[PDB]
Amino acid sequence: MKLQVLPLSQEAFSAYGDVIETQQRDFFHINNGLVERYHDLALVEILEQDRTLISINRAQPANLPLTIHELERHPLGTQAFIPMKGEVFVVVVALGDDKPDLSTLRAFITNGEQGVNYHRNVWHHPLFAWQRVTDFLTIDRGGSCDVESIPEQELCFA
Amino acid sequence: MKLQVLPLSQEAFSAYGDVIETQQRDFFHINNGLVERYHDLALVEILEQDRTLISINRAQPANLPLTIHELERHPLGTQAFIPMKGEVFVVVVALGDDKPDLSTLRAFITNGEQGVNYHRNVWHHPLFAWQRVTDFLTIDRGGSCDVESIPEQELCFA
Repeated sequence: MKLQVLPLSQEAFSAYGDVIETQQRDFFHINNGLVERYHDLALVEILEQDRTLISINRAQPANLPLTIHELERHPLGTQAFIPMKGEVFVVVVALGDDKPDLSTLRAFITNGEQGVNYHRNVWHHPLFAWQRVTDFLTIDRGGSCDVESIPEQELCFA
Repeated sequence: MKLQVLPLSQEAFSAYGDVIETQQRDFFHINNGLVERYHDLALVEILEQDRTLISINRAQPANLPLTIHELERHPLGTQAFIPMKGEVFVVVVALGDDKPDLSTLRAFITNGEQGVNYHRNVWHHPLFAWQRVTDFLTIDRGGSCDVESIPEQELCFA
C-alpha cells in the first residue's frame, strides 16, 4: 500500500497537532527590535505529572525505501520534536479513538525549518531520522505508550 | 569593570540552572537501538499558569565589544533557550534574593552544542545573539519581568 508524502503545513496538520515554525506567524518586537518573539506555537499538555520533560532524542536514519507497519499514541500527554540543526524529517500521523482510522493516515516531510507537536492520542510512527543521524529536542511527558499494527505502508514522494 | 567569559559546563552553571546537552549524559536505548533518549535535562517550572509555552525567539547579534548594564529575572517561572541551528551563544547570570549579588555574577560562552535553562529568580541578561542572527526555541511561562541595573560590565575572552 503506497502512501504519498505531502509537504508539512499548519493547515494540513491542524487535526494532528501544531507545526513549530516562524514563517507567516505573528510575533512581538522585543527591545529596540533586537529580538522577534513568535509566541505560543504548540499546546503542551501533560496529565498525571506536574512536571514537563525536556530531552534530546538522537535518532538514526531509516532504511530506504521507508515502510512503516506500526503506530504509537501517547494518551497521557503531547509530544513535540524540533530538529537540533535544521534538518528535514518525516512524520506519519493518523486519528481514531480506539485503533488508527486508516482513512485519516497521512505522511509529511518537513522543509527543514519546522518542528512538530503531536496532540494527545494522535497516532504517529516512532521517531526516526531522514537521510542522516539527527538530534531532536523533545518536549513531552515521556512516562510509562500504546502501539498498534497497521497494514504495511510504503512511503512515496511525488 | 571587566568580566571574563568562561566555557559553559553543568558543574559551573549548577547554581543558575541546567545545561541542555548530550555530552557525557545518561541515555536509554529505544528500539533496536535506532534512538538514544537522554532523559530529563531541564527542570521546567511554571507558577500561576496551567500551561507551559513554546515559542521561537529570533535575536539579533550584539555590538562588539559586549557590555551589559541590566539584568532581568522571572520569579514566576523557568526559562529555557536552545539554539535552532547549533550556533554558539553567550549568557550572563547572577544570584541574589533582592537585587543581583554581584559576587555571583558570571558570563558563559556555549560550545554551540548546548542549550541553557535558567532557574526561577535567577538574574540573567536579556536574550541576544552572538556574531550572527539566531533562532532560539524557548520554553517558559512568559507572562506579565523584573529588571535591575548593575555597574557597567565589559565582557572579555581569555
